[PDB]
Amino acid sequence: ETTALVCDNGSGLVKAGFAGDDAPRAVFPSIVGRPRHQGVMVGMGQKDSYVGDEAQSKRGILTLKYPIEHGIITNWDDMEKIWHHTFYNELRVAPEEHPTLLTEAPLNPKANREKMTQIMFETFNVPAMYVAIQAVLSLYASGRTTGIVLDSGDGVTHNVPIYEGYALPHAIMRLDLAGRDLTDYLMKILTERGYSFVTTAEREIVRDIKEKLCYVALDFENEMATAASSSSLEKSYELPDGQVITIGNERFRCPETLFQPSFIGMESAGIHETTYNSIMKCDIDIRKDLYANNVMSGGTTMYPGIADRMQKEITALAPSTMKIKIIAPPERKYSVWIGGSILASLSTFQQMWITKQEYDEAGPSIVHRKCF
Amino acid sequence: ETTALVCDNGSGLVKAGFAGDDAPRAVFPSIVGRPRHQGVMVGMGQKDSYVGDEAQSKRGILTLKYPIEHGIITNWDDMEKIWHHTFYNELRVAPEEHPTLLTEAPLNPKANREKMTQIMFETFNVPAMYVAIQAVLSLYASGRTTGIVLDSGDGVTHNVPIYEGYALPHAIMRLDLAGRDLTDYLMKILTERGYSFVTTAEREIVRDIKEKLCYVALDFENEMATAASSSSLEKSYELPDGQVITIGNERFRCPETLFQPSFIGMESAGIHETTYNSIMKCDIDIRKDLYANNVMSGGTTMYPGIADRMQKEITALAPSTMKIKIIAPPERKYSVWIGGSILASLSTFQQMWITKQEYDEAGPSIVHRKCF
Amino acid sequence: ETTALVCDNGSGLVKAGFAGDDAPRAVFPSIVGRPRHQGVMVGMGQKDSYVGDEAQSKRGILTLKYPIEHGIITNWDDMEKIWHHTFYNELRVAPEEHPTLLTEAPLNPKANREKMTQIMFETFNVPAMYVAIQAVLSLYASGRTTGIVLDSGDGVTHNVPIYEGYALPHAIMRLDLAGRDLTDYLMKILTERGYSFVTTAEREIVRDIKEKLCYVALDFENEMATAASSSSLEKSYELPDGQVITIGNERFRCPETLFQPSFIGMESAGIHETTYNSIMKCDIDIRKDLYANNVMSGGTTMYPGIADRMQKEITALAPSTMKIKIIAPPERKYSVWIGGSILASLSTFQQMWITKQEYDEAGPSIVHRKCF
Amino acid sequence: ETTALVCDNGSGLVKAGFAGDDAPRAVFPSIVGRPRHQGVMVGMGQKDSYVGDEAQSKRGILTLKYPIEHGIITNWDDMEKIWHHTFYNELRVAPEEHPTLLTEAPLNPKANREKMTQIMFETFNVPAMYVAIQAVLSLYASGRTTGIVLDSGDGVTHNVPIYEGYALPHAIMRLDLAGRDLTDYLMKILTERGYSFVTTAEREIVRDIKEKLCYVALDFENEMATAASSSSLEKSYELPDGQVITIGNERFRCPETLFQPSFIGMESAGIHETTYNSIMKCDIDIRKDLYANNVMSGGTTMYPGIADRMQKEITALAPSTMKIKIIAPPERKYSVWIGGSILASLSTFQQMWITKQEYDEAGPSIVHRKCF
Ligand SMILES: Nc1ncnc2c1ncn2[C@@H]1O[C@H](COP(=O)(O)OP(=O)(O)O)[C@@H](O)[C@H]1O
Ligand SMILES: Nc1ncnc2c1ncn2[C@@H]1O[C@H](COP(=O)(O)OP(=O)(O)O)[C@@H](O)[C@H]1O
Ligand SMILES: Nc1ncnc2c1ncn2[C@@H]1O[C@H](COP(=O)(O)OP(=O)(O)O)[C@@H](O)[C@H]1O
Ligand SMILES: Nc1ncnc2c1ncn2[C@@H]1O[C@H](COP(=O)(O)OP(=O)(O)O)[C@@H](O)[C@H]1O
Ligand SMILES: [Mg+2]
Ligand SMILES: [Mg+2]
Ligand SMILES: [Mg+2]
Ligand SMILES: [Mg+2]
Repeated sequence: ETTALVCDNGSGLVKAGFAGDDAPRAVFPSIVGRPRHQGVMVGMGQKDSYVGDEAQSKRGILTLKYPIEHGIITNWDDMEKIWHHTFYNELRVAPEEHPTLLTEAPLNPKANREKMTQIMFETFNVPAMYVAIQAVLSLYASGRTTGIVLDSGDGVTHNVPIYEGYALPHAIMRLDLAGRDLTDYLMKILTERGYSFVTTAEREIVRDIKEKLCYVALDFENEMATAASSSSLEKSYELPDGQVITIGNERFRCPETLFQPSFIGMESAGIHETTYNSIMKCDIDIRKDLYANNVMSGGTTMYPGIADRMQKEITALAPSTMKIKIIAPPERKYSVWIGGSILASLSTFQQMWITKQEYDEAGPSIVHRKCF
Repeated sequence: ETTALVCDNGSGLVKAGFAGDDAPRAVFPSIVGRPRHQGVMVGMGQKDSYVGDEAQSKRGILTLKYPIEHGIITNWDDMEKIWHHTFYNELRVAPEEHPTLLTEAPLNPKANREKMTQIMFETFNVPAMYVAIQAVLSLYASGRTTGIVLDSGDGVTHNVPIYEGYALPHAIMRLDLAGRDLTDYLMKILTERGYSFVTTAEREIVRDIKEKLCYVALDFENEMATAASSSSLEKSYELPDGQVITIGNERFRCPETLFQPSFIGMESAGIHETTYNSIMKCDIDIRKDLYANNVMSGGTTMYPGIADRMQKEITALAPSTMKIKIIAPPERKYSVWIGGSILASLSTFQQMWITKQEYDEAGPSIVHRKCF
Repeated sequence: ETTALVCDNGSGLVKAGFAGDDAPRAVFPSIVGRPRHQGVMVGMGQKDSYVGDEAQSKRGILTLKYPIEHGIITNWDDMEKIWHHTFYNELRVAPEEHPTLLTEAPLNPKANREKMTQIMFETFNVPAMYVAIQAVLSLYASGRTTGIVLDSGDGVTHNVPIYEGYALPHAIMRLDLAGRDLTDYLMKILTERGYSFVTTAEREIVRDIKEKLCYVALDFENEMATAASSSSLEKSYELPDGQVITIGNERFRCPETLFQPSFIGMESAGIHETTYNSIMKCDIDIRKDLYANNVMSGGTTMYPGIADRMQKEITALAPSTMKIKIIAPPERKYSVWIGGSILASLSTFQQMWITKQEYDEAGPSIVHRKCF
Repeated sequence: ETTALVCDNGSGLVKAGFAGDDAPRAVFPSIVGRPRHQGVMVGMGQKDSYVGDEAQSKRGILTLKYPIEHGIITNWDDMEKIWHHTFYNELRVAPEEHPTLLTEAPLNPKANREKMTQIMFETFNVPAMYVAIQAVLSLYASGRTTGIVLDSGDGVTHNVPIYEGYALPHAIMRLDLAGRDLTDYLMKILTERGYSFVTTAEREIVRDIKEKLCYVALDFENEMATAASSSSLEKSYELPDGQVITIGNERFRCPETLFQPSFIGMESAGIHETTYNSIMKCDIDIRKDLYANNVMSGGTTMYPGIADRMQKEITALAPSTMKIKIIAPPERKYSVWIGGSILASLSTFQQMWITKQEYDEAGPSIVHRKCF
């Protein structure tokens, strides 16, 4: 035992690797697919369930299901499939010899992390393991100790403020609007063009349309009006069956749901008011260094022109005398894993594991103690 | 028991052999002939009914009847004659010792296959037997597991799409236009030349004219116009009684019924639109590998220039960005039997038989379970 | 030009008249007779060939030949004689001034109608002409637009179904059994009584025996058994030379060939199964109004008791829930000409002619276009 | 101008009448039929296309096509024929003098309603017109202001929840399974009995079989097992040509597609889970009054025993502490038109029209404003 696995199971995409590297060696969608047709050939009981990209490669004949929804593991039997796939089929590593570092979102149910720990100890028998917080690990990546991290992933969007080492948990804001809810809204606003995507396979096509043609408009009604002369903004996409679709003002209406959650019928505030309300709940003296450090993480923060709209629209809320600075690293998509590969290689951390025997005498509630 | 019989009873031509060989050892027309004149000699009660080629050799004095029409066995007493002829007079094999593999078309009546099984168990007492699907066995021949098989035989034309082992039965398209309906249309369009074929014996002469002089025009009205200078296209045929007939633009009008079913007063679509409508009913992601694998089977797919017209006329329907590939093996006429000789020699299949005793306790509905 | 000639050249009897009248003014047998003995008087080169009733009046010294057989003109030089006789010697009309309306049977050779048109334009130089279909004109007579017409003439028997104006050409059934084949069978079954008719002159005597003493038995074996007490059914006929013949059960065996074509060694179905198979080839919704309209035409449908046997024996085939109605007009013998005298006097038809000049620039294939 | 036309063009059946009455004075199938045979009579260019019941009366010779599919008008030239037929040939009304009230399904393409408005103003020049939502008008009929309307018609099935006047558009669920897809599945499961319906005319026969012999089984496998003793459940139907067919367990397998969309190879949920998922997407406090008001509309909700299965199978999903009440009015088949005849006679609505001049200065996008 000299190296430690770092496994970030996001709600839509698993990223696993070794502690020490600057990039995960395994990045694959956290999907489990079951065949839904007959299978007339002789490969009948052959691969009764697929995981990873075989779930995505053969997705034309499968029902795809995500075991994680809103950062909460809803299907515990598929999560074991995905973990078994990561350890054995993707990293090619015996879990017996390496401590593992998992991550999860704040304000999750207590039973989620407990069952995580129980599975990791009593099924993979890892020597040690540690469950970190996804918004703390995004500061380890940026080499900071101060900032308010807005981590918008695939299931959950959370703002976490952190002063010089100290987190203020009474100002952590969680919101259940993320990338999957934008995929769902794009699937719905595309019907008014005539395109109908219903299957779970075509959901993965709309996700790819979104990751390629969607951007965040710096001003919404202004772009909505310049979309009336609907040729300077329409992009065309090529479906897998050769058909081409022409998406116009849906390119910025889909990510506007981040700033107008009323589009999908949610009574909440945008990610710009949730991050402002989180700074205004912190102490009056740290309030100035949180404006100057707005670290963004997760894939849903990779829309072209999201850091400019955040910077423009928080400045409209904050007092006009000090500066707002949105720090968007170019690799923020993996910014949670990088931090995990950092925290796990620090010598000062080598004593903050949870050892198998320590888990024995203390029970599955031992994981709740670890700095909460 | 070490070898298994493979008996493909098409609607117009029986092909039987042993599982393991690469060609059937028995290929004969599935006809039953009854004498229709007096018989003044002493061979009066001698061979009151003929089957096979004696039905075809002595066809000048017989009424010929096909027991199968449109893949449906309409005369159950003649089918037993044909089976008894295949087992005893053609393969020279006691059915008691060999399991048999029959085939039938999709979307047939349920009673057809049930009565098949009942006859094969309670009259020939085969040890085991299995009823496969004719469009799945055409992929076993081509060594594929993906493709849309267009199997045009003598009574039925069906498109069946099959992704990587899995069939999509909601897109199977059956059409009751096949080789016999083209023989009938050629018998009718030949009257405008003056030639009148009416008897069931002369039907078998028009079938031979069709199998020798008929082709599929790559463009219909273009060839129909180049047939006005009616000497560069007219072929002559020699009847059995020495007379010669001169067939001209009937050489491509007869197989055009496959692409224009309105010629025989049918409100349907050609085999090019039925195969396109079958791919467009499949899932959007498998839709690309079905264009690149259009396996053709059956004798009615042996007209010179049918794979080029299919490839040319599906490309006019599919999106212009990906390739259409019609895979026409040179022995596709037996492509359903070869597959049966393959599936029956696989060890993984040796447990998918239906044993006589298994048929006893379960009843004749046991055959409907077998992967449907 | 104000009136149009209507010339129906049947295969055995020409009926010509003027469009507008309700009966043809010229009805004569379509026979050409050549003298076959020496002619010792001085009228040597006097009338080297006879046509019409002089062919029939002087038939004791002539070889009689029909130029039309099975609705197909086999002797093109005698058909010109018959047409020249109709126009000049029977109607007494210059063809130059009147358009003509010819008729022919369905499913005839294409060259027949083309040569008809060529002769009528380049020999008689009619201004206009039109070639209609004999089974459509039988509905114009009955004032109907729906029904299945069974037109049994002297050479051909065809069933043609016609819904509300629209013909279904894929269900037209032609059969080459007609009145001449019944004359031939009566000539043969009369030998077992001892009477031998061989000459073409005595063929015209057997035809007259048939038209007077023959009927259709409502039940065949029943009448065949009541013919054993062979006095309640035997009728006597007086030959031209004063001899009397006694015909018994040949009175209903000759017309039974219409319902049992196996009598003359034909492998076909009766006129009752050919008309039932023609309705069952039509669409399922028009199938009900074709049972209720079975219009009969032609002379061969004038046997006493043929409409009752048709009505009785189709009812045995059709489902027992709806009614069969055989509509036998009392003048059906001319029912094809009446229709022609109707269609030719309709103003909506005056533009559907084929004008001499229109035939010039289009060629003899112009006549194939006319609603086929 | 004192009365207003109410024209509900469903995807399979047009219902038009006057605002104020309690029933439409015009109910006819929205079909356009083109003759597909020759037409040998003189009524050649006579009624080159039929609409309404002449499309259905003469359907034995026509190709029938629905201009609307899944609530989307696909053939804009036939929809004008159907509208011209409704106004002039069915209501006998000059459109110039009456405002009209059209309806359409939710989540349709934007261009559909725009082209509707454009045709109604620039072709029929109605003074005013209004396009309502089909699920709101079903509450006007029931005299309610609260409920979740499940409107299953011929092309589309939509759940729309409506609290006390306010609709929640983020929970509207549309599904493209409706009566036509059940007709298509019945056409397919009838082949295993031997009955083959292919034409568009026989599609209208299978629709009539479905509307008369089909019911919804309260428990599926239980009825499927009691269908093994297949005489206590088999009903016989009489085809138009007198033949009788015996339909057994297809009587409840066809409407089971509403609750098991996997039968036709759709990856969706039944109408019982789509209506439960729509209530669970609404706010937690209105959730109780939506269970107690499940208003059903459309013809596809007229199967015997559908309101009991819905009530039984939602109760299995909802919490067991409160009551589920399916409100199925006895005239729900017209429940969308009645509402239109109500909303159009309300004085508070007389100012919510779209006047011709108001459409002039605002363009065809004026219709999108009207409460969306
Ligand atoms: N380039 C991109 N532009 C917009 N959205 C993206 C992009 N890449 C990924 N996404 C969205 O981000 C999600 C993945 O983000 P990630 O942070 O990996 O989620 P998780 O934290 O659950 O692993 C995907 O669901 C996708 O919809
Ligand atoms: N060389 C050929 N060209 C065109 N048609 C052919 C040819 N050979 C056979 N056929 C047609 O194909 C039919 C036989 O096809 P096959 O696939 O053997 O039918 P089945 O599946 O019923 O056995 C015959 O009816 C014949 O009309
Ligand atoms: N009264 C009758 N009874 C039976 N057969 C008749 C009668 N009159 C004529 N025929 C037969 O019908 C034939 C004439 O029918 P017709 O319809 O005039 O023929 P075509 O259509 O060729 O003119 C004759 O050959 C004759 O044998
Ligand atoms: N009594 C019935 N039982 C079952 N289905 C019916 C019945 N009546 C009509 N239908 C089905 O409902 C459809 C008509 O429903 P309707 O609500 O009028 O459709 P639309 O909204 O398109 O007008 C028809 O296609 C028919 O298949
Ligand atoms: Mg994450
Ligand atoms: Mg075959
Ligand atoms: Mg005639
Ligand atoms: Mg409706």
